[PDB]
Amino acid sequence: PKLSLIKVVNGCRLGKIQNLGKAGDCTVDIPGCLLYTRTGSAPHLTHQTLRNIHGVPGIAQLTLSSLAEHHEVLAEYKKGVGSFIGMPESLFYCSLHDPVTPGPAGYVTSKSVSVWGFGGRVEMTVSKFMAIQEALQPDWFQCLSDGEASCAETTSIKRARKSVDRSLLFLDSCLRLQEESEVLQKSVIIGVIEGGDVMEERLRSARETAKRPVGGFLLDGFQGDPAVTETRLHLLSSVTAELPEDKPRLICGVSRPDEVLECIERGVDLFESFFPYQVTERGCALTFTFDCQLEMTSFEINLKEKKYQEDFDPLVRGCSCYCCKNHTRAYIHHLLMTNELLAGVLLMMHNFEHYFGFFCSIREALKNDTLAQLKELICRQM
Amino acid sequence: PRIMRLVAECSRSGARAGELRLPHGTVATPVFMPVGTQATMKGITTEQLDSLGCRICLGNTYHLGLRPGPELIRKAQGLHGFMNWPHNLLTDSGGFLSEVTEEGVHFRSPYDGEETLLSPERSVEIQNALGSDIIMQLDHVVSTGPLVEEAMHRSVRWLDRCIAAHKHPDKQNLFAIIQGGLNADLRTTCLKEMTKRDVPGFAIGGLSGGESKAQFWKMVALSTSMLPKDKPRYLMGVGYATDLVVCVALGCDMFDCVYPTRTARFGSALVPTGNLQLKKKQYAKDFSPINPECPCPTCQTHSRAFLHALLHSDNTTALHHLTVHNIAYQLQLLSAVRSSILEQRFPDFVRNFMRTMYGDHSLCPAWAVEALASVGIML
Ligand SMILES: [Zn+2]
Ligand SMILES: [Zn+2]
Repeated sequence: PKLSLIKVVNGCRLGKIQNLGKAGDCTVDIPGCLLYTRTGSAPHLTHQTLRNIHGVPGIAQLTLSSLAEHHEVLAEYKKGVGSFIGMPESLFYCSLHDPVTPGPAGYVTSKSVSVWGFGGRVEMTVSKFMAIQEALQPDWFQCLSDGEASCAETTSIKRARKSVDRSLLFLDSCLRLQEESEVLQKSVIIGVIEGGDVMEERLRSARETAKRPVGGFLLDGFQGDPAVTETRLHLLSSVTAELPEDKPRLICGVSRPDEVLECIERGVDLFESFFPYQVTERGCALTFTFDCQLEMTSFEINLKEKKYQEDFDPLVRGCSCYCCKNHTRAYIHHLLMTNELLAGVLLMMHNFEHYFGFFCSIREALKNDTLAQLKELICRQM
Repeated sequence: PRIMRLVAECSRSGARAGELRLPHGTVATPVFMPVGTQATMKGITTEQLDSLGCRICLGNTYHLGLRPGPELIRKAQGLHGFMNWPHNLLTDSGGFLSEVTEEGVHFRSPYDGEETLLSPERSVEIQNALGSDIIMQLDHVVSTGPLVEEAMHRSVRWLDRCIAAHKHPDKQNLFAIIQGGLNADLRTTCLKEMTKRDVPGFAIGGLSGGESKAQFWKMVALSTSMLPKDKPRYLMGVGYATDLVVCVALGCDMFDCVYPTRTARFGSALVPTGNLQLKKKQYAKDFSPINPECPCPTCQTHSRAFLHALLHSDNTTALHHLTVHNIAYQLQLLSAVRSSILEQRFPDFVRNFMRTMYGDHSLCPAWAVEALASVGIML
């Protein structure tokens, strides 16, 4: 992964990651987001509706928690997961857990980690994990790691120290297995920075993982309800200060626009796009503006509300997505009252398109050195 | 002012290749008409349904009467503008607890409350607000004795009242619905009375009630033998592939059924050999498409094995893929039927369809062998 930075304005890395994919003819702009999927499909959207969206990222996120139970099927398929799900043209980064439905904690030992899918729990040793990545053949994949020291409950220093040692032991095991397979060497391993909420362990995880020949870094354990806390925001800064500038920085569980801008300032490049999915699932549409040249959040409207029963305007005036060019709020409101699946389809198209256009404004603002105005415009809308 | 042009006929049976001239475009016949109300509920956009070649679909008058109501549909520039459907639409009368009097159909309110009277006049007014290209008369549908004949004559009187209330025949086409149930004498009477009315089209009602298949196709053939040759024949509630092929041979032109949308939710995908139950274990490693001959987006992109994976997950897209394909199967079948009529090879087409569906002709359904033989198609 040859990463090239255009500039670093106020700690924000503007650049592009070149020569990606099997043919090495793909690029990814940073900062950016990945296409969110579930069982290898964008939620509510087939490959046909997915083409109706402008600005779809070139790299899509897969989750082992949705694909691990299909290990035997993909092994017999042999041709890789991207071809199996009918998206051979896209890049794929396979993460360990789904950010919205991760499953319960307490199944991490120094011998195995468990993920959770529709069929149930899948227990993966390092052998089993690399055997599954061999069938998936993703472009990138998160290395098996221990991220359960970062939890809401009172966590211990010994537990934070364990997550660093356990993830490193996992990392070194996966690297030894990777070099023993022709297929697996085509994929890129992503180191995972752990350490819980203990500063010494966070910094030790960042330095020790950077010593490995990983192609990038996943910043794990910084999720926050309702958003990333000030304590973990400072932890994130200290970690990224220990990482090379020439490798991408990914983060999981951070998708809301306010905390995205907060983490870009800390030097984080790539984000998951599960926030527009969450907005869709509650029957809402993102309406927050990001133009800098002129359970539900304030960035959205709830179309189950009776005030849209006669509202014949689009979700967002001037939006170029399929829903806003062809349908009205009243139609979306009607589909939600009659529990029709077209509501989830039309809402997801807009919420993805609006979200992807938000990431265009971030890269545009970094070109013009105006992320301050953009951050204040996003935050003034809470 | 005929709305149907006959393009080709089978020189051996009653099959008709035709074309409907409707305000939102022309429709090739024979045509299966999906229920668009269930399609959108299935998660299929207008662009997808259009890309499948569908040029006419149904809307449910009673459902739209409950939500969002005809007042909002009017404000939304009719049903076309509401769902943004550019092609043709057909709506039912809205009649089918419900008591029936000469005034109309009576709807009770749950847990007491004011009733709602749906007269023939109000059915036309409601359907006029929806703006569909074809509208259906209000009829008196019964579930056997004096009530069958009583309801048939009321359906005739209600037909005259719908014709009088329908003041814009240039913008909406009103269809009569043949009643009589399975009684040949009553159905023949209703055919005699209703064909005297100047309606652009005719529909065959009361033939999806659980009757025997022998009485089914015989009531179809009795209807098509007395319906005008220069107007379309609409058989309601018929969607199974065999029934379509057989009833085209009996002279029907239009069909509707919730069947393709329904089984898509059950994991089943329609194929020339019947259906594939893609939720079952046997398709977990089947890396072929549903049908390599199907042009739909699902069959051009995805395998049975991947759809099997989606069916064993929380992904709603599993239903979208199958709903797309099943509708495409219905359209592909009826267009292949139409090509065989244009190319004067309809009986050979029927023999090949039956052979692929059932195998040896002795395994074909007995009712279908009799119905096809009645119009000169042997197996
Ligand atoms: Zn939009
Ligand atoms: Zn298909």
